[PDB]
Amino acid sequence: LETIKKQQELAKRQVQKDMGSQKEKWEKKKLEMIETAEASFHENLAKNPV
Amino acid sequence: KFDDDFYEFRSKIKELERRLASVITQGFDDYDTIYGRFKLLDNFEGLLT
Repeated sequence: LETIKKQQELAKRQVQKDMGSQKEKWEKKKLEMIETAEASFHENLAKNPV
Repeated sequence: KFDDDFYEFRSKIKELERRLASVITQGFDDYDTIYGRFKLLDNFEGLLT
């Protein structure tokens, strides 16, 4: 019962201890910068042939 | 072949989950104290299927 009560305490932390405010938005901003980089690379690949 | 092996395993689990549900109902019909019964739940709190 004590080991399971300890797991519940550790479980509350694991959920809301490693939890950080604004996570999905930061991932979307990282994706946007990669999309712009790929867009610049395809333009450079268009300029090579042309 | 895996899809067939899943259906076999899923059936065994559904038989197992019915035996667990029967064991929990026996164990609850025993303690006969709001405290003893709430303690039982806490043991299976992570073991809800």
